[PDB]
Amino acid sequence: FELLHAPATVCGPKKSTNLVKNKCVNFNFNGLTGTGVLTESNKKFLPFQ
Amino acid sequence: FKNLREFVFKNIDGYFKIYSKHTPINLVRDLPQGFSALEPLVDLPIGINITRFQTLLALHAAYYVGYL
Ligand SMILES: *[C@@H]1O[C@H](CO)[C@@H](O)[C@H](O)[C@H]1NC(C)=O
Repeated sequence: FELLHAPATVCGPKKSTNLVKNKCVNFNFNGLTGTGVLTESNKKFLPFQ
Repeated sequence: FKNLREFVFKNIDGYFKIYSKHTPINLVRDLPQGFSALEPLVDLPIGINITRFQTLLALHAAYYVGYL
């Protein structure tokens, strides 16, 4: 396992635990950590955002 | 030549970073004024040290060079 200053590329896939809504849960993601309420939103995200 | 191929090359933290954008133009001898941001980007986790630049061009043309 060789790691460089560049962003890593050989990652390990997890189980993306099923998601829920309207209740306080931990929202830990690939790069985000914390707890909160996850609802549905209609923002206009860019393909690289 | 309506096709404009705007690129950005950068080496930070041991990876080669690139940007691109294709946009029609009208003038070929000078870059026209206007704003169009270069969203696309691809990271290359190489680690290669780069200090010299050579343009690779096919031989059986005009271009501009700037510095950040
Ligand atoms: C080569 O790049 C590394 C990081 O990618 C840097 O630490 C080192 O100083 C660079 N060396 C030269 C000669 O540019």
